[PDB]
Amino acid sequence: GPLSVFGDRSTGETIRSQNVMAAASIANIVKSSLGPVGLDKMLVDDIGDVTITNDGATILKLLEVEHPAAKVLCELADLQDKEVGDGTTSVVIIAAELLKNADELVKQKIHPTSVISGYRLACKEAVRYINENLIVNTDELGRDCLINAAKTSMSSKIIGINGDFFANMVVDAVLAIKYTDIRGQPRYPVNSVNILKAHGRSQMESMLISGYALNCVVGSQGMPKRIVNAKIACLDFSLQKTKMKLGVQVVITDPEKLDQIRQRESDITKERIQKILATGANVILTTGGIDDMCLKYFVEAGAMAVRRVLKRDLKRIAKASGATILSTLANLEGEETFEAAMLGQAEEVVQERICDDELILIKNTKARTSASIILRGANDFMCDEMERSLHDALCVVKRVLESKSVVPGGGAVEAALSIYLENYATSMGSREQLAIAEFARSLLVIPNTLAVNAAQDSTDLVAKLRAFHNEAQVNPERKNLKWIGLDLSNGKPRDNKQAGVFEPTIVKVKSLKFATEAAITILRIDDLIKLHPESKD
Amino acid sequence: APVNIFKAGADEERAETARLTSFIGAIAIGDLVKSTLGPKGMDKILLSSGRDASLMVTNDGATILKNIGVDNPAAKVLVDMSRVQDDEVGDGTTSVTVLAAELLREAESLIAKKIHPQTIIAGWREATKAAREALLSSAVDHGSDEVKFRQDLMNIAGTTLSSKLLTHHKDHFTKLAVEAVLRLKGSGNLEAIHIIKKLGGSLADSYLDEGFLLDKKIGVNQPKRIENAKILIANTGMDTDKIKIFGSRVRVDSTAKVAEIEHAEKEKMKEKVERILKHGINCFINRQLIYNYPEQLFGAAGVMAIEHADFAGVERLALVTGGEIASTFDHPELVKLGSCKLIEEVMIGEDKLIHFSGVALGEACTIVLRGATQQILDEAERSLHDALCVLAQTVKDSRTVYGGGCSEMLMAHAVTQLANRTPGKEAVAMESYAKALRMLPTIIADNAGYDSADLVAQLRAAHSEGNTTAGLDMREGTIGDMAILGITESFQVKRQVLLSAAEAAEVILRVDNIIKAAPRKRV
Amino acid sequence: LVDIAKSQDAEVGDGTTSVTLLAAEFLKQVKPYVEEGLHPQIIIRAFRTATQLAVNKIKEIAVTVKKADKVEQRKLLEKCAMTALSSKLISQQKAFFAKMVVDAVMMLDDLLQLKMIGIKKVQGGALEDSQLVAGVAFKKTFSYAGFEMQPKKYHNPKIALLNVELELKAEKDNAEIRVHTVEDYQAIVDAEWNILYDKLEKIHHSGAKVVSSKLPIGDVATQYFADRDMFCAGRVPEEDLKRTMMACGGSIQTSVNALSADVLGRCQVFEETQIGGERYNFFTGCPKAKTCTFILRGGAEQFMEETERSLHDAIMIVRRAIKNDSVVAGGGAIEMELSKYLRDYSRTIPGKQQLLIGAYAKALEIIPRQLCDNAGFDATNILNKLRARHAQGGTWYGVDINNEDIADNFEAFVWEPAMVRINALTAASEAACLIVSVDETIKNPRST
Amino acid sequence: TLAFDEYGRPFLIIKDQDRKSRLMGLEALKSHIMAAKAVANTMRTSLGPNGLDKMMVDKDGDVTVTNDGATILSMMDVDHQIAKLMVELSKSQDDEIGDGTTGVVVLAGALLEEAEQLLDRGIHPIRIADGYEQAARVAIEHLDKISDSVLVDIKDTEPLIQTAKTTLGSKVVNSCHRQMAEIAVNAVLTVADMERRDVDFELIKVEGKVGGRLEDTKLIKGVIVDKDFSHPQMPKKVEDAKIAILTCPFEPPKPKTKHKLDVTSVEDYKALQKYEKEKFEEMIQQIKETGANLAICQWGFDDEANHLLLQNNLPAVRWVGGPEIELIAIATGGRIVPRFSELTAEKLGFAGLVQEISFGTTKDKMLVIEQCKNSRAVTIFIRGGNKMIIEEAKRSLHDALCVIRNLIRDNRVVYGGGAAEISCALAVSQEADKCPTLEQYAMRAFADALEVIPMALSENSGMNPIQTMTEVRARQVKEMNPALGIDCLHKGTNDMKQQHVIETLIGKKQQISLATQMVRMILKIDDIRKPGESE
Repeated sequence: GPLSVFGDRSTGETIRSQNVMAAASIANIVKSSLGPVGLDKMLVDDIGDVTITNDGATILKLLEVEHPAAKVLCELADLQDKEVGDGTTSVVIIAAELLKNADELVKQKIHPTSVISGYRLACKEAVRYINENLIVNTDELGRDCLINAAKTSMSSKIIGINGDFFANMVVDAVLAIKYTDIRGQPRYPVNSVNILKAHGRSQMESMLISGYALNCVVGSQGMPKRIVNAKIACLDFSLQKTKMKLGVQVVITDPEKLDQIRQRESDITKERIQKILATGANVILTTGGIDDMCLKYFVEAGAMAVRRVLKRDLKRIAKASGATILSTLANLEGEETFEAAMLGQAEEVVQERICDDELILIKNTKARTSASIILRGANDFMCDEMERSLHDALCVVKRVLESKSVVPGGGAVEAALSIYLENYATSMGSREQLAIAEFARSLLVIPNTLAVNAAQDSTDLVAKLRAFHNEAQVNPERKNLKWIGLDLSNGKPRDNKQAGVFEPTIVKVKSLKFATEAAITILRIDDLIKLHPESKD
Repeated sequence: APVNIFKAGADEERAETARLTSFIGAIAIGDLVKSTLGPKGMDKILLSSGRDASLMVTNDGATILKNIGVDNPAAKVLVDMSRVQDDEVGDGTTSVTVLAAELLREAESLIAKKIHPQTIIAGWREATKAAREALLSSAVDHGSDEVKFRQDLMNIAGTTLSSKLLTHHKDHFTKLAVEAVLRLKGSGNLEAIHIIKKLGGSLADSYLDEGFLLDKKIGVNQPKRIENAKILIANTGMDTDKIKIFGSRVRVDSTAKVAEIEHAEKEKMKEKVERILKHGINCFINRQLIYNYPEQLFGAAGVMAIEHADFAGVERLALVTGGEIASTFDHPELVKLGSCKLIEEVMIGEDKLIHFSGVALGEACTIVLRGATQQILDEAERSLHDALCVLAQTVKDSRTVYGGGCSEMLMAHAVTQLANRTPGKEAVAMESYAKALRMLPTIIADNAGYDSADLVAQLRAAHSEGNTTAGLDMREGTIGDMAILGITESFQVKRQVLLSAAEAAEVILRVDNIIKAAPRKRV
Repeated sequence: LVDIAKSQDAEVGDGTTSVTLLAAEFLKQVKPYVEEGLHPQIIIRAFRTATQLAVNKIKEIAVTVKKADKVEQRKLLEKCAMTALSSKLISQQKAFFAKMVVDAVMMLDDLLQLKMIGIKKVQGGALEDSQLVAGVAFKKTFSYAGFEMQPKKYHNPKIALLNVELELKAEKDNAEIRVHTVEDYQAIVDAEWNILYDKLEKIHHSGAKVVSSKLPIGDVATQYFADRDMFCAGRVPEEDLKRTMMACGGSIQTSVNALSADVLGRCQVFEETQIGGERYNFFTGCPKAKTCTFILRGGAEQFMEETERSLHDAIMIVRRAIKNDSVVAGGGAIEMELSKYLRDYSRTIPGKQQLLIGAYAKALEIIPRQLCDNAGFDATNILNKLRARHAQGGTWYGVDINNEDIADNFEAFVWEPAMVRINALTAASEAACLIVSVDETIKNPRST
Repeated sequence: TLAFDEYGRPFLIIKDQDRKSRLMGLEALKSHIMAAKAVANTMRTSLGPNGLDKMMVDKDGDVTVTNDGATILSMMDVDHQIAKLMVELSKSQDDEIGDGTTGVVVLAGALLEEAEQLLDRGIHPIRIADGYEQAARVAIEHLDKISDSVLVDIKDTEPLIQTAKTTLGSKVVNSCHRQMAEIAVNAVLTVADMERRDVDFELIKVEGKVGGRLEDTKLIKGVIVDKDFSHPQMPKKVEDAKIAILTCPFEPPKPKTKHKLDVTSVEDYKALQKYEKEKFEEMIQQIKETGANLAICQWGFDDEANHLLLQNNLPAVRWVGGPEIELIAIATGGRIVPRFSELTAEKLGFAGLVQEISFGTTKDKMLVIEQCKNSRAVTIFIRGGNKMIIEEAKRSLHDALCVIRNLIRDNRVVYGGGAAEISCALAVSQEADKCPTLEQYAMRAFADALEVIPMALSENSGMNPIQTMTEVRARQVKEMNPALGIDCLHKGTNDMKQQHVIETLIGKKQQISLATQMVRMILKIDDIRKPGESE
């Protein structure tokens, strides 16, 4: 009689309703961490590790979900990390609301493909509107757009200070790592900025290092811990007694040769370590290791030798100091060369104390003047969140420099769309005007949620905002009310251009595209079949 | 049916196992009792699960089947059939059981030929009618000339008994059956011939009591033997009469009145006994118990009194003494008395019984049954009951048929000769009816150990060309003349075997679907 | 949302399914707003404002007639029956039951008490085999020895409704009869038989050819009555004896000492028929019968049960229509017009009320929507047409049942009492005001 | 969701919601159709004279082989809410008419089966039900066009015997095809009230005893009761009975109230004992003074009365049951006398031969009053070779009694053998295209469903359904539609008038009406709320 599949079959309104609730269950989390007035979350795992954060993507990736419609929103946040860099809260809020309002349409006997078509049309039109209502590029604002963008993002984090202490470190660290390339690509590889943590001094004693902070130690307490005008030898082979290879055996028939052959195991090694120092090298950096025999030669020579560092770190040091990585011996059938001219430079290499720990700094480097930042917190909980907050701010500034266009914050862009799109619905409104209107109405969740989290007036504060954006479009007197948002600290509108509240254009253009497509996929899961799990075979 | 079941705790079988299990379960009944058919069959012992297991040894199919406990809902159909045969005529219970089973066996074979079950039933109806005529046209009548009639009763009694424990005692128990019935000269009550079972002696030592035996020995202070006694039977109260006023108390000012009333209580009991004694009696039997006070009064009068011989004992005494129940005594001149010669007690099996000998109008008798063991006594008693039941009907319907398979071959002949005049669609079913009829003389020979391959062929060949009295000679293992040998059966017994097997067998053929309700009280 | 149906069952009689759905929609329309502030006090204020406006408008648009005590009023009641019997397990028998319902109520006195109309179910027959009986009937309760006699053919019997015992055992449970003689023994035995016969002779010589009692009537009385050409039936329940008294125009007497022709009932036909296979004892023919009985026939218990309910609904609707002739169009017609008035009202008031009074008005669409979604009819486009027609023309536009289009329910005579919607609005809004006013719930852990 | 809200709290609406079962959708309609197919197929093989019977095994082990649908279905442990209603349909037909215990189930099944493809086409469940009613009226109006009989219920009972043969032809007692048909005719016509057309089946008693054969079934113009003579030597034959019927026990009168007789003196003790001995003379002589020679007593006798019955040659029976003493009074025309002192000759019953019937070796010796004058009560005595045939024969005769009563109430008849069903199916088809407004699909589906009966009859008769219906139906449109049916042996031609296959008009009228309503009330459902576990 019934389907002979050993699982469960659920169709129609059963799965369609569950899909929306699963999306809402996730949205109910992130809506509470929207805007500078949001509060932090605490997550505790089964074994007792406590994590505190206000990053939407970190939170969602840590929380376990079961329903496949909830996993989509978790992936949606991951897309923002790759494509945008700071949009990990609003992308889920927008997508969930599109699903809720879409459900209300299809329950009225409106075919799902009529809603999907309208959503795609309105989304494409919304992007067109945004690209015609931009504020300014980054040439007239100069530095102001970079400090403003840095502070706008950080306003939502534990380091959201009113001052410019952090903002200056963010902007200057990004600008100091400018790399040119062919076809006009002013690269800003912010991933090269080394961020360190220490449970130590207050937030206001963070260091901005010109050079590179190397997370290692000198080790043997007989080497110099401060070298001025250093030559840096960056190499990737081990300094140890030389072992025989598995395919080669030492078989001796004359006992008199035992001492010369045995001794060679240490002589062939010491011949090499003398020649990397005979070039004048002062700081020797290896990703492998240095045994007890070899350490003597650096101490006696007055050289610094740092062992067991990461390959990703040495490559960054060599590029910043002008050194070449040498792993073996070469140079035109030469036996031992060590490429004497390929040493790097630094004005100073020093090991310092960073609140009961040791850190090696390579200062100024004289080739690329890389950057590192050492963050200070009262405890581990603050330090972990500060690292994430700094990374976000570094990424936002990168986006401003790459895409020379900003849009207003404070909900101004969404308010402008909530008027334009409603009028758009009246031009092409034959059958999809319900989907277009609901697409536009879904956008108001942002100024609505912001008012709630700030404990401000709701339906009156946002309604007043919309009145200003309405007049700009129905009274074409160039009133320039399109850049007005909400001031969550006073409960009044503000001009976001004079207040300096800027966001990269891509933070909203990309979010609308990805949030819309994610919802459309979920809106086509009317049927679900689930099979019995295989546990014991 | 097994797909999309909408039953609570019930199940059903259709067209596949419904008929298969019905035929297997029902036909098995025939094989159970098959071994008891004929004069050379073996007997069964039936055992209980315990709790006074009450072991029974028996031959008769009815006593076997009624104690099995058949659970199969289709097999129960034939069990009830064998009950009816036992209740109606009291003989042939094995023959009707195995005949119905053989008919059903053939029906399963006919279904295998893809013959519609309604065609099979229709064929058996026509074959049954053919067999009924064979019995009607072959009946033997007996009217007057009593020297020939009595011989018929001896033949019927001998035939029935030959199949039971009382095999080599025929020269004693044949007369006990025929003469006991002839002495009744009246209604076939089947209670006027009482059997008393005693251990001691052999079966050949049983005898017929010309008079009537009573239990409950002759009193305490009463004569033990009176010659030419007048017998009075009664169904009245001896003491605690509590005459017909419900809710009456004696309420007096002193105990002197209680003593005076107590004397009056006994004076009326004295008068009551005197009113009975004015009848002029020697022997008094009362259904109700006799108390110390009337016992002295009857003793002083020289009159014996028996208490509670049995519930129906007084009714039986009325028939064998020629009197009346006499539950009330207020007109002695309207009360009839009986008469006998001796009222002496006799010793039978170390037990003193009251013997009423020489009783006038004695339309009753008692058989004294002796045996070595209790199993012998119980089976021998049943043999007497079975023979008396048939004889009580033979004396009412004198029509008989020839036994030894003669009647069965005559019925099979009529069915065969007419089946060959019918179209094949139905003839195949009529022939199967005749084949079942011929299984009965085959089973009889097979139980004895005779070469049935030749006895059946010779008997059929005989009846094919006259020889309408030919049958099985179970002594030599050949074919003989039933009239000369004296092997006959009651017409009514044979008629019912034919009709009952046919009617019962149809019940199974008509069913294609069994629906079994959820059981109760099974955990 | 269940308790409000209990109240509507008492106040309206059929306001059931509609009040639960409307109350649910009142909450749904405000659901997206109550999650973001919106102090509960202003929600209650808006609910009360819109509620009072809606019920006032109904009174201003309901229609009445001036043709009382005429065939026009009887026809009005039949129109109400057509909508009362709608949405029941009735296909072509609407006019069959309606004609009986309208007359069954109009034949009542000026109390129109519902206890004067009895409905009894008899298995067997179709809906169209039911019959309306002028008088009463009962199911022929436990019979005694002799009830196979007493012929059931009477053309002008009188009816004695008694509460007297007619058994031999006239015992008071406390009597001890102390007897000292045999002459007195028999005198007491004869007295017990004389007491029974004295009562029986007092019942006789009255013309009461039919005698009925709630108490036992024994075998001796059955045989006495049979030979004296009288019919009896005892153990009749008081519920039927009360109706019988009002149907036959007599009285119920307890003592037999005061019986006469002035307390007996009268009818023309007293017979026991075989409707449904079982025997049923009918009275009919009394011209002064203040009650009636409706015998339902059908092919199943559940089939008849649903029929009985449809008869209770129709009786209640036409009863109220007799006393209150103010009616409105049925379907969703009035709901579209009420939403029009409320929307015009709300759009003239500034402030937060615009999101609350309008939400109340929007909830009123659930009726024409559900009246379409349950059978197709393209509910979206039907609503689009209704909102355009109600803005230009009449106020009674609803959804047709035959064609998938709009029709004027007033010209189609799809009418219901105005109080149906006034009461439904009151309860639905009252429930909404109670639900949104709760902030905390406490559950005791004890369950025993 | 249930047991989970958006905020992580449990979501509980109804008690034990996690252990309920709920289905609406379109699958509730499919489930109802599936259950209906199981019921219709169950009885399909027991339709018509060539159908086969079922063996029903009761919960207590009793086994009955049944032909009638009412017993077949009533003994099934059905666990489905709609299947039980289909059982109730058969019950209603058994109560109203007593014939179509299978027909209403097979017909209702076909209507529900056709609903399957009608629903698949997208036809609203209500439209299907409404179309069936619209077409049902056409079949009914056509059914009433063809009917005629000349039964007068006096002497020309030939067409009435033929009707009884048709009714009994499908039963297990065909060996008495004629004998039992005539018994049923005489049983009803001698008790029915021809002046009002009222038939009271309480006047026809059904008795039986295991033993004998079906050919021994007799109609007794009188009563059969359990024998229990007060005295064992009473005569076995009464030549001319004058019957005194009492419900007073044969014992001195006792008061019904608390008594407690006071006895003080010896004169009181002896006198009371004397007075009581004189009272037994009165209760007996008061019977003889009326000329009575047979007493009927609901109560027992005391010992002293038993002897007095002998002295006065007054036979009597004791402990006669409730309906037995009432039946004797009706059959003999007498009255029950409350007391002995109220006895009078005017209240005596009049009867002729009274004797006992002995059965085999049993001790029952039932007492029968065989001769009577203008009795309005009869007894039918059923015999048989086993319990199985007897109990079914009792029900088979009941059907024969019902169809006679049905003709007495309404003497309009129709032709059977499928002729009435095929003719109605053709009539609906002719109007189905006049006019196909909206419901063309339902009007044709109804007409096809009407043919489920002659097709199932063809299958049970071994014929090819679609080949048989093609030939039969074609003959009925080529000529002025004659009443053609089907059979297994064909009996020459298939003219139902010459085969004498007679059925009642009101029977089939009710089969159509009851099936039509039952189908509607089980299609117009979209919610199944069966509970789950019992605890």
